[PDB]
Amino acid sequence: MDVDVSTDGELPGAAEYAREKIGRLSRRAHRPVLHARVRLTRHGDPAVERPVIAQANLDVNGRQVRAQVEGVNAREAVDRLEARLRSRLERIAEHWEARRGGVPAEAGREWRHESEPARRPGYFPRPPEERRIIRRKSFSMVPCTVDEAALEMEMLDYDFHLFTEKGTGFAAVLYKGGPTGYRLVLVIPVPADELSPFEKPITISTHPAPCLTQRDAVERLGLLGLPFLFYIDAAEGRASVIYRRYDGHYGLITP
RNA sequence: CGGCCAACUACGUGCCAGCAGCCGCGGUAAUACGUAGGGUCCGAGCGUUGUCCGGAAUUACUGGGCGUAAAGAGCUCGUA
RNA sequence: GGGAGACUGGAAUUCCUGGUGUAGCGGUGGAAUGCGCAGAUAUCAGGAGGAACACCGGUGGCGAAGGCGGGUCUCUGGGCAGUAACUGACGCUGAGGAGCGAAAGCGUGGGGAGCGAACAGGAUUAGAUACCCUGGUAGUCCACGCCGUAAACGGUGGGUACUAGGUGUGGGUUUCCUUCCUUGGGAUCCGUGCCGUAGCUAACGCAUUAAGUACCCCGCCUGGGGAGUACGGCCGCAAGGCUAAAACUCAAAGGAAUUGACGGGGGCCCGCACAAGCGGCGGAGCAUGUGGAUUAAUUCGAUGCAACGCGAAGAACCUUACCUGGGUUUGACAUGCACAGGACGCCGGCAGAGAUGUCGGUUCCCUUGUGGCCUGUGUGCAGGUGGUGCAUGGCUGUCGUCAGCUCGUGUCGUGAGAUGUUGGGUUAAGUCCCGCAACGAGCGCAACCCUUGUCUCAUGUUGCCAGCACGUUAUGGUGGGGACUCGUGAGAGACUGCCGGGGUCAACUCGGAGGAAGGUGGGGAUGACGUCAAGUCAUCAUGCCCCUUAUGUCCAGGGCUUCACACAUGCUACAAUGGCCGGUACAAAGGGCUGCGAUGCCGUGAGGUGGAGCGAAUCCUUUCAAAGCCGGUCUCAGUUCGGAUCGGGGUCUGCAACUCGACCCCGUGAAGUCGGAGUCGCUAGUAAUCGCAGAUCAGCAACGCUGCGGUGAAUACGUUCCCG
RNA sequence: UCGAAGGUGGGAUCGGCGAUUGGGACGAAGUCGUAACAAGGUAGCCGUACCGGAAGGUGCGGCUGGAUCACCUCC
Repeated sequence: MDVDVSTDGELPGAAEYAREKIGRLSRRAHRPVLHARVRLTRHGDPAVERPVIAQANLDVNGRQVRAQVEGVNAREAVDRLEARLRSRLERIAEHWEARRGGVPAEAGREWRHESEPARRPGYFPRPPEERRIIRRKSFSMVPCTVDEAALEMEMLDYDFHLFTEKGTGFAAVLYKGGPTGYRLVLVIPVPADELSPFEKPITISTHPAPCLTQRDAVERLGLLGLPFLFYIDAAEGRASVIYRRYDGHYGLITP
C-alpha cells in the first residue's frame, strides 16, 4: 500500500509517522484500497486548544472512506485519525460475516424491510374450522357443444364451467388451458371424434374424473392446491365440482 | 473586591508565572495571576491553619425512606 | 397438572435383523468436512432400548415459595361454600433457629434413544480459541445423599379496617324472569385479569388484588468505586456459600421524562439514485492544476461532495506579493505645524544593468501680506499582498429550489417542553380539502419579471421585395412598393375555460373537443430559519498584535514554467460510419476609432504594401461556417491512421521571444490495435458530434471559461438493492 | 502460711520488616482486538459449569429491565 501525505506549514516528522501508521490499515480493509491520501494542517491562531487537524481519505474498491480529527500535536492527531479510520472500515466491511445478522431469517418470525412478503391466496382464509360449503350453483345441465359451452363461459366471467356434453351425454367441465388454449375434462375420457364438432382450439385431459367422498374431496383439494376439483361423488354417483369460494368456503356445484 | 458574598478600572504576562473553599480563571486586548489607583468589611486588630456544633430533615423521637434512584430476607414454621 | 409410591399406553427419534431397490444422501445464505457405492437415502415387516408426554392446553387450575398436566390404583396435605352445633380472645408478627428451596455442580451405584458444555475437523474472516455445518465426552434420566445459590421479580414482607365504579373469567350457595332448556337476570362469599374516580408519586404509573387512608411486628438503606473484596470465623468432599472491613481515589454515580441526532427498526414517498440504454474516464501522447521532491526563490490562498482549466477574463519585462544584488529614507504616495526661496518643473550630454548621480539651456504668477512648488532641515505622520476568516463587517459555497422554519393569543405539563405543524385524502409543494384545543399570522411554495412558441393592430431604414420600371452581370444593384418575412411598440391568447367519468359533489384526478400551445407549455432570474467556527485579514474595510533606517519604497537579472514520481480535469487519436484531393448548399449570436479593416498587388504560407468603407440592420468580421451532398483515390497495414519528439529555415507582436509566445514552410514520424479493479455525465432538440463569436488581451500558453447555432439518437419493465 | 521482685516453660494477642508474588486506582497521545449501548449487526442480563491472549464463547434453567412483524382481501 502506498500513501501520499500533503502536509502544510511546519510539521517535521509528521509525514513519516502518518505514512507508517496509516499504511498498516490495508489488511483491515476487506477489499483492495486505491490512492489513499492524508493531509495535515496546523491552525495559525494559538487560541485553539487542539490546533493540528488531520484528514484522511481512502478509496476501498470504489467506496470512499474519509475521516477527520483534531489534536494538540502531529502524533496524537495521527493516532486518533488511525482509530477513526479503523472504526469506519469496520463499519464498511459489507462482506458476509458483517452482513449475515441483517439478512432476514426464519419463515414467519421477525419482519424486515426486505423480508419476503407473505403469500396470500385470492380467497379469504376462513380456516378448515367452520369452512363449510355455502354456495351450491346448478346453473345449466341442458346439453351443449364445446363452442356453446365456451360462450356460456365467457359472459359468466368464470374460469371453469361444468355442463353436460352434446355428443357424449356425459358431464364435462371446461376451463382455460392457459397458453395451450382451453382444456376439457370428462367423467369418462373420450376422443375428439365422439365429442361434438368444435372450432375453438382445445385439448382433452386424458385422466378420468375419479370417485371419492366429500371429505376426501376436500382433502384432495387442500393437498393438491388446484383452483377446483372435478369428481364423481361416491354417494351421489354423479358429477361435482368443488372450488374454494371468495369467502373461504367451498363451492360445490351439483346437478 | 467572577458568583455564593459588601465592593472595578488601568498596566505587566500569555496554557508561562501563578490563583483557588466549590464552580473554575492563565491562548498579547485577564473586573479570577502580579502591581498600581479606586472601593468595601472590620479596626488594635485583621486573615490562615487545627478542633467541635449548626446549615445536614445527611441516622429523620420531635423529623426520612425501600416498584424503577441505596434499600422487602428465595419462601414458610416457630423460640424470646 | 398439590405431593409420594407402584403398574402401565401410543406416536415419534436412534440402533439391529430381513425383503424391494438404485446412485446419490445429508447440510447451508453458498458449500465442504461426513455418510454410500462392501449396497446408503427411500419403502415395508419384525425386534431392542431410553427420554418426553401432540390434541385437551388458555394469561385457565393447584401450591408458602421453587414449581406442578399420558393413563389407572394406593397413601396423603391444603382450600372454598352453606348450617352456624361447638371452645370462648385461644389472635398478629417474629430477633436468633429449624425446614423446604429452579437450574447448574459434587459422591456412590445404575442407565444412556435424542440433545449436548469440553474436544475434533468443515466453512466464513485480515485474524476466528465464536456465530453456521458434520461428529461428539461429562451432563440431561433413576436410587440414596450433598450444595444452598437465580432477573429465586409483581424488582411491591406479614395481619387488619375503610375509600366511585364498569366489564371478562374460575369455584360454591340462593331470589325472581321462567321457557325453568338458557353466561336469563339478580343477590352473596372466595380467587384470578383489563379499563378507570378520588387519592398518592419526581415522573412513568398504582388505583378495593393500592404504590390511597391508618394501626401492630419484622427485614433492609445512608454518595460512587475500592468490595460483597481482603483478614478472621462458621458451613461444605469440592466448587464455593454466609458474616464482613480499611487504606486510597472521584465531584459525581444515579431514576423519570423532553427536544434532537442516529440504527446493518418499521411505514409512506421523492431525485439520472438505481434498473434499460448512449457516450465516456481509468490504458497512450500532449495542455492545465495540485501533491511530493528539488532549488537562492520555486510568492500566497484553496483540500470529499461543496479543493485540484480554482482566485489566474491572459506570469518574457510590468504584472509580483519570492530570490540575488544594487539604491532609498517624512520615504514611491497623502495632509497638517515651522525656517530660508524663487524656483519646482522640464529639455539635451556624460557615467551606470537600471534605479540614480552629475553637467549644460529655461525660468513662477499673487501682491507685500503672502498663497500655489519643491528643496533640505524637520515634526506630527505615512506606508505594510506582515499575523490572527476561531475577534469581525461585507461578499460567496453547500445542504437545497428541498419543503420546511417560526411567532402572537389560547390550552396541557411542577418543568424542559407539547398542540397549532398531528390524522384521512390530494399535490411539484406546510398546495389544498375534510376532521381536530386550537384560532390566526410571518418567512418559505405559487404568482407578479425576462426569454421562447401563435395571432392582431401600429410600423418601413441601413431591413423585405410580392406586383411594376431601369438594370449588367454582380447581385434589391438601382427607381419604386407594406404585400410576405424581419426589426420593436401596444394588445390578445391557457384561465381545468368547456364536455364526459371518477371522486364526501370536496380538494384533486383520467379521458375528450377547441387551440399555436392543456393542465406549474420550455428554459431562466429569484436560494426560508439556519448548518458546516465552510472560504476570503491577498477585491475592499477592519479590532488587536508586529515592522518602521525596515517585514516600507525604487531598479536590473532571475523565479512563479524546475522533475525519479502520484492524483485530477480536458484535447488529440488508435481509423474505412475513415484519411486525402476537387466541386458544391444551408445558421444564429457577437465585436470594431487611434479599432474592424475590403478591392488590388507581392509571397507556397504565416504574412508584407496599401488603404475603399465604417462608431456602424449600411462597411469590415469576407458575400460569413464546418459537419453535410456529389466525384476521384487509398484497401485493413502500426498504413495515405496517429501526431508526439527532434533538425533546419521564416512571419507577427513586443525595448526584448535563451530560461519562457503563437503561428508558417521543409524534413523527422514515438506511444497508441478501444484500454484491469473501479468510476462519471445524460430522459428530447437531450446525449453525441460540427463549426462560429466574445471577455481577459501589444502578443499569446485558449485544447480553458462564457454564449451562439448545424445535424441530431437509444432507453425507462419498476423501486428489491447503492447514494442523498 | 501469705507475700513483691527475679528465674524457667508452653501458649494467646497486637503491630513492624520480609526475597518473591496478587489484585486495585489514575495516567492526551503506545500495542491487540469490538464485548455492551440503535434488533450494536449472534437480543441483553441472572445463577452455575467448562473453555479461551483479552474483552469473550458455549451448554442448562430463569427474566423482560428486548426491537419488528408491511400487505392481510370474508364479513
